[PDB]
Amino acid sequence: EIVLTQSPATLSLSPGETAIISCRTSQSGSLAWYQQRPGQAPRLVIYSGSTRAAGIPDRFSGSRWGADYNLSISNLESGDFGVYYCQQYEFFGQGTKVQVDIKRTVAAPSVFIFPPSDEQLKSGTASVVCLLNNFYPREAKVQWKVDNALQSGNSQESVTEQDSKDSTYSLSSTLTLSKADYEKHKVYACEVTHQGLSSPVTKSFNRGEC
Amino acid sequence: QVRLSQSGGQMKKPGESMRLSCRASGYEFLNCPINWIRLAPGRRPEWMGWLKPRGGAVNYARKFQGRVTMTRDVYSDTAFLELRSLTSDDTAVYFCTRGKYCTARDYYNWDFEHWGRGAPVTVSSASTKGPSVFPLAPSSKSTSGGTAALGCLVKDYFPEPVTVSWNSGALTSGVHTFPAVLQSSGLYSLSSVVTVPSSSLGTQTYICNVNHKPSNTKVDKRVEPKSCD
Ligand SMILES: *[C@@H]1O[C@H](CO)[C@@H](O)[C@H](O)[C@H]1NC(C)=O
Repeated sequence: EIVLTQSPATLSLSPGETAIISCRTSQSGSLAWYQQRPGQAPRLVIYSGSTRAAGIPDRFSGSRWGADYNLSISNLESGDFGVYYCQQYEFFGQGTKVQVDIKRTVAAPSVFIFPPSDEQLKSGTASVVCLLNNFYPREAKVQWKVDNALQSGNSQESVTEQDSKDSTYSLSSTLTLSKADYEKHKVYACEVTHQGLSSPVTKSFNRGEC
Repeated sequence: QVRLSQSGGQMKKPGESMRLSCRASGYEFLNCPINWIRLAPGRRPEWMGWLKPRGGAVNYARKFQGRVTMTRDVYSDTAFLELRSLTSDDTAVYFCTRGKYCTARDYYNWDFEHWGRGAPVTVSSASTKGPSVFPLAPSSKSTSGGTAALGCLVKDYFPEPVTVSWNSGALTSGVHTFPAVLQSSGLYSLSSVVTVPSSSLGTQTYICNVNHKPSNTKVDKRVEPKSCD
């Protein structure tokens, strides 16, 4: 079989910059690149290493040095973002996600914590939610503590797309416990680490307090 | 205008089978092989095999041999992909493709100029289920001096997606609806939040509007400050 290895995994850029992504292949052959826009079908961009497909602007160019191929996209446009795959014969790379990140000044998260609802508690489960609102850059760490005991394996986390207008991100983490375990403890804390913070920030509440 | 037309997405349970169809136009169906390629998000695309409409000769990737069958219907320029004994690992978008060079005399299969729009297939043992909507009420633990936060937890639904809005779309500023996460249960859960002036909590009323078409359920939960005497 042919193995194709792409790098990097993820590329974060602003429109107008140029994207450069690589494919290493395990044998000489005709190598093509495909672009997948979010929720769209892949489209052929370049084939045989450096030949552009129909309707592809010269901003896209591919080059080759032995087993190593580069695909460069100059002057990135909104429509150039997505994931790119290299392909030889029956085989594909694992893909490179080229995504938009626009720089702004660092903005610390605003942290809010929400206890389980009475409605949810009527029914065996308790979800605790911690919100990190409007921060930049994207990298942020959330840790759950119950009575100062570090939690793990019982939370899930989700991040929004970078805001169009203010360029911030937001993150929502959920700690899920059985109602029973939940009523075995008092202090539920969300601890947040971020570049905008001089030091970690904790939002806490005590079970059963109004 | 060469083009490939695909059948829609499907939901399956583990163990079942599925048939997808690809229908061609703008060229002579009998001239070129048709390929099937699946893309699972975050995973390496997998070519499954090709089929030659003229003859019905077939070639499958070793990992699918025994479990997959390709066929065509020359009456309608349609190619079919059938996959048996499904499991969650078969969850992906299924595309049919065609090579760039194709004439009545010759062709070349591997420069995939032409793709169908794709058929999303999810294999899960979960049955479609309307979500539960829970208030994420504001308080002192969500009031940062002058600006507050509240929201809604949309828990345990299947499948994707649900739509969420505030005050029937009236409220849009400061609203963050998050990407759903998949739980052990096999069910989805997501939250939507919105920051507002804590000053407004007293007067303004906030309602989240959740709609989950798959289960044809629609909920409007009012989210207010907990009453403390
Ligand atoms: C190929 O792209 C890689 C990835 O950035 C880059 O570091 C390398 O310099 C490129 N190769 C050449 C010859 O420019």
